[PDB]
Amino acid sequence: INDSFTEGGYISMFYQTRVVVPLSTPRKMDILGFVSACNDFSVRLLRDTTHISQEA
Amino acid sequence: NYTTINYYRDSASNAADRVMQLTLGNSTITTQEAANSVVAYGRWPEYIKDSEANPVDQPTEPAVAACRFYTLDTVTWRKESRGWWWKLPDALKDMGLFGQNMFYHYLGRAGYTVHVQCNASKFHQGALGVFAVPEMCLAGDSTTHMFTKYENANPGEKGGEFKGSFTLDTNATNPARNFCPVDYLFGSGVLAGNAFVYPHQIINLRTNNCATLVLPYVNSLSIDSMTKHNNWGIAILPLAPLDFATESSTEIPITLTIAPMCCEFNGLRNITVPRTQ
Amino acid sequence: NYTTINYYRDSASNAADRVMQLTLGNSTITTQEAANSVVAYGRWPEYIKDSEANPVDQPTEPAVAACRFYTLDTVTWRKESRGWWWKLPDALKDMGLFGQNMFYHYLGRAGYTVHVQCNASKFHQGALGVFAVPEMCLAGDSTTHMFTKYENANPGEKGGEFKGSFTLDTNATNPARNFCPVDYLFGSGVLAGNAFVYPHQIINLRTNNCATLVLPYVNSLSIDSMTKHNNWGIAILPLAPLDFATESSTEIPITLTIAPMCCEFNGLRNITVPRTQ
Amino acid sequence: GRAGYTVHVQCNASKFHQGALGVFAVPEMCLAGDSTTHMFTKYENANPGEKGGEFKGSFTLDTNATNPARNFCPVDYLFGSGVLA
Amino acid sequence: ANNLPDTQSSGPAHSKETPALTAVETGATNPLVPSDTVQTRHVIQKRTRSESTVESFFARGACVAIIEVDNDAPTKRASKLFSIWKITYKDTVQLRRKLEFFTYSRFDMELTFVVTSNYTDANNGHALNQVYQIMYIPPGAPIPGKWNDYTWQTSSNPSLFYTYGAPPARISVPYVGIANAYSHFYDGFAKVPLAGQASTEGDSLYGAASLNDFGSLAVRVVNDHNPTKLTSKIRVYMKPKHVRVWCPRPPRAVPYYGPGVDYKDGLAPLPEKGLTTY
Amino acid sequence: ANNLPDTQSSGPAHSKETPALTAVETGATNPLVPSDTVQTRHVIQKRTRSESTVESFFARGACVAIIEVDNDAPTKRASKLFSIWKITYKDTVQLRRKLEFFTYSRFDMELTFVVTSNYTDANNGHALNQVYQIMYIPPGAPIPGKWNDYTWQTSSNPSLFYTYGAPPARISVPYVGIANAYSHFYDGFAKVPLAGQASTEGDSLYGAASLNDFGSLAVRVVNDHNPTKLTSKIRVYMKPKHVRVWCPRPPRAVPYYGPGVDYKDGLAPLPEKGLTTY
Ligand SMILES: CCCCCCCCCCCCC/C=C/[C@H](O)[C@H](N)CO
Ligand SMILES: CCCCCCCCCCCCC/C=C/[C@H](O)[C@H](N)CO
Repeated sequence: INDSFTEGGYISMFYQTRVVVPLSTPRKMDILGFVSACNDFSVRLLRDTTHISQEA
Repeated sequence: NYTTINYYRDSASNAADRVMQLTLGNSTITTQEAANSVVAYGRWPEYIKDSEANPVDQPTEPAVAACRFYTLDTVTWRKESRGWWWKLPDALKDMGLFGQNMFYHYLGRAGYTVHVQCNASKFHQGALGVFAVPEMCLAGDSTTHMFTKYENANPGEKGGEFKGSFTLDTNATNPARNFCPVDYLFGSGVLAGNAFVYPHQIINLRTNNCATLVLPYVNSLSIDSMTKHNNWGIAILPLAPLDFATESSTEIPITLTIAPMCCEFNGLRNITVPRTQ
Repeated sequence: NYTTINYYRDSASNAADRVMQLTLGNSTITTQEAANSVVAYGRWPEYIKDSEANPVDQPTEPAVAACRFYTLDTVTWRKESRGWWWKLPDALKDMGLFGQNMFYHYLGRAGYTVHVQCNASKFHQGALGVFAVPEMCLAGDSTTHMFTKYENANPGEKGGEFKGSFTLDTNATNPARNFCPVDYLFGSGVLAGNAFVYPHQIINLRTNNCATLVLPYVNSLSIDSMTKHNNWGIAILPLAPLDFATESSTEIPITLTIAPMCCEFNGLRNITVPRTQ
Repeated sequence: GRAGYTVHVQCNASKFHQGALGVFAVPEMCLAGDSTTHMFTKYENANPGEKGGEFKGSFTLDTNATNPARNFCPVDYLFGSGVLA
Repeated sequence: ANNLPDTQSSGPAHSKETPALTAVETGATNPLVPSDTVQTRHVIQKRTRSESTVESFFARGACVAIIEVDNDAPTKRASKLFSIWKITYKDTVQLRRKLEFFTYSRFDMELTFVVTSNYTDANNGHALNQVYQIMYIPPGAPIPGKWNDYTWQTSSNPSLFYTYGAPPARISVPYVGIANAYSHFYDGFAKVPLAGQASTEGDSLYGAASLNDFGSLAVRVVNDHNPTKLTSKIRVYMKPKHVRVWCPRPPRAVPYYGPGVDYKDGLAPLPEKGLTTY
Repeated sequence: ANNLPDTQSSGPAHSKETPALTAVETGATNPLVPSDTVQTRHVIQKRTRSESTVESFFARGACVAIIEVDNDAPTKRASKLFSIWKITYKDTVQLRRKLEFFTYSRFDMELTFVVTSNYTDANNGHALNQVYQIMYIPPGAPIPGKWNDYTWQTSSNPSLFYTYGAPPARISVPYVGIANAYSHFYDGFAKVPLAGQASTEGDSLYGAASLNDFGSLAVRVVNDHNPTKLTSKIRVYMKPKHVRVWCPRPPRAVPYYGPGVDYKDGLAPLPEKGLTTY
């Protein structure tokens, strides 16, 4: 959960130099982001998620 | 230490890389800009083993007659394309002797080699996610649950397209009874960004021209009815939209070539003629 | 005899002397009237072991650049003094390259050598209790719980003073949001006379001029944020009031010299600039 | 104080750019001043910091007697020290 | 389930080997560790993935049904003296989502029945302790039409007789799928419509098959009616045991709408946040 | 925990060794025994420190919460059909003091739930035996807004279903701290306010962190409402098990005032007694 004592940190992305393209090339491009865990990752204390709910 | 003793009979009661050539039959595929090839779940397609054979009658294995590459209709990738889907073996039901064996037998089983081809210049942009989804169930377009009819659920080699937004079919007199696959929901109420849990490959136009997926036969049964059940679903989504030199209106073809592998059929009868759309 | 058997998987379910010289870096301390030196909990400061390292990135160990004695501002001991407190590493946040490493890294760890100096003649009286308190939480001055602000909780090298009696901050418009440490309650609702359960030394002016405490890094984590969390608190209380020859108005300086030891820092970024009082 | 160095000069340009940079490490890189007084460059100018200084196309003499600049005058083709670049 | 690998110390690196640079086009996740990109110390790992196992993930009793029954009188047409509930995990969302993380599953099941009863009115007297009969009706077996018809003899149907006030009743079931695994998803039909026959014939619901046909539970109060009405509810908790799962899928992101994968509402699950806002 | 040393006989002494004279300035407690200052006989000690162990000291169930719930009707706005209780030992003083004898602790926990219910009025009928659902909600998990919303499916949240009249419910928990020990005290903040940002931002409560964030318990009565209101109370008893503690502190001498170390009242704990009065 969003918690101050156990806050994780900050990921950020910056231009190191810049994106350079020649002529007759799209000047705007897209990057896609992916995340995953490493082999040292682990969880515990199984609980109920807040991403699914039911009505009535 | 702790001691455990079972007090019952039934155990249920117990406590808990780039250059590649693929030859199948009389068909051959050469690729020079490939991003390797993925074997779904690391399992190569295989024939049913005697230890897992449910049907008793002798199977028929057409081998090269049906285990060969068939090329589907090419689709066009534009800036406005939302994605396409096909169902296997449904996409191959009208493809040579494979479809004949599919419709002459009650039970069929096959893995696949899916080869997606999309070539573009070095001045093009765009990425395609190509996903092999077992049991690719798609959401319908009506307030009635599970109301999609057989004809629309099995479009054939043309497949279907994803939609930008969900539209509800309110025509009570003549309901469409068609799918409404939303691209960002992956057509099944799940975020498309998580679709990468499925076997997949990305065609990034700056890196590769093609994707290859070796799908083993995946099912809760060793062999099933190919006319009733689609083992796999191939979903192609534009992850990065197509772009080119600011000219606009650019469109590049995407071609799909599927080879069934290790085909086994059981229960020969008169041919099945499914109702058409 | 009795028999015990565990019927569950998780184990949680199971049943229940005088002359001394201290050299660190380019700093040296000589003492001739010392009352020995205390190592808190008998544990010498040490570096994180590979068996207990949480962060994966390589630490930085400035060694002599930061592991050296820094002298804080001198305080004055009078007959009316109630005591003083400092927070570590907070008291060293503006001390050479130690503070620089403290603010340039997200995680920091260090033990300490605290040397309290208070020299007086053979015709002076008074005793100082010098206590090293892990997690020296102090009580606030408002009806709002835990309302002390960061700026006051981290005074720096000046530290704070204990109070004879508790005063409540009734200023609703501009609350002080400062500590109110009562000397006989040790600033935390506990009798000061029991504070000797903490590592400590007494400077009795008839016996010794100084106290030395070697504090190991103490925390529920192997390494933490030095800007968020003060590992230690140094509390000095007059156990016996200062007196001298009946002249009155006598005041003698107390100087505090702290050397961080075995400094380890992780998570290098841009420098942290905390908000000032 | 004593230290060696790793100097990394970075200059990226496309495949349609031209130009060459000579990057020289000079021990005791003494630079010529800009006044008739020998060795008259002051400490503040001799130690610009991370900004450094620029070479000059031609030598200019500082004639301001009242408020001399007391700055360097490194000429590019003389390498700033009376030697051909 | 077992222990994680340790972290090895890593010093500075200067080489032509570039683990950071990869190509996700291959579909392969880069198996990097912290020591590849940053300098690391040695950490003797003691954390474990014991609670992340598929067994632990499903080792909870999840409510799947609330069956309501009454004990009022045969004459009363508004009181349901018995209730039939088709066995399924899709009447509730939480277990359904946890299960639909995977395409196929195979497990034994543990059913726990928590029965709570109450009075509905005060000025009609009181009641004696009730006995509930929960009869399992596999597909094809006769279904009770009345609360006291012959079907409740249970000569062959398994039946549970629960005394009110006793601890919640409990039974275990082996894997009873006619296939080799339970199909959370079935991309197909039970019938193939054949050319020639009328559109009425051959029409089958999408994704529905007899793989998920498990029969029903018929719940009644065995006692005769007291002069006052008593309303009872049986809560069914399902716990998978000896779980095996295959073919992981992305979890349900939007509200469920029916037994299938249909969605109709809440199609905007993600909130708004700035691209450069932390 | 083990046996104490014996007492050795001591005769008269006349020497230059003076164990009595010491210097407390060193901070070291003089380890004298009776034989050092007085003549002693030989005593074979049989007393032991078995009940003074840290395990024995904490081996009691201590009430930490009284959660009140109701079963009246959805319409009634004055009846709380479910109650959420943040998990903490600071709602009660006795266990809090025993624990705050130490700075750090690490232990498994045993939670025992004693449920007592009663009627609130007489002329509305009677009720059937109630079932209570106690759902553990770890931080980040959805929190019920109604007594019968989807959250109570508990597909992943651990849940306890207690039948009224059964023995008090009980569960065990391992050490679930994200740090290597529980922090009874945290001399710090969760945020560091940064120069430049407004005084509203960066402001954090002193001593509060996510180390002590353990989620909450949501308690409801699963039964539908009877025509009469029933009020129930769940009492939570916490027993530390396999206790390790570090850094002893002087015990709380003045009344607790809030979750921190704040004091406001009863600052004069000691009575008056003459210096030379026995
Ligand atoms: C003793 C009489 C009443 C209790 C007996 C009822 C037995 C019913 C057990 C077999 C049917 C359910 C088997 C498993 C259910 C679903 O298939 C799984 N959730 C599939 O994931
Ligand atoms: C089964 C559902 C309801 C019962 C399960 C609730 C589990 C909650 C256990 C974990 C949170 C509490 C852990 C320990 C509490 C405090 O940290 C200790 N008193 C610290 O000294």
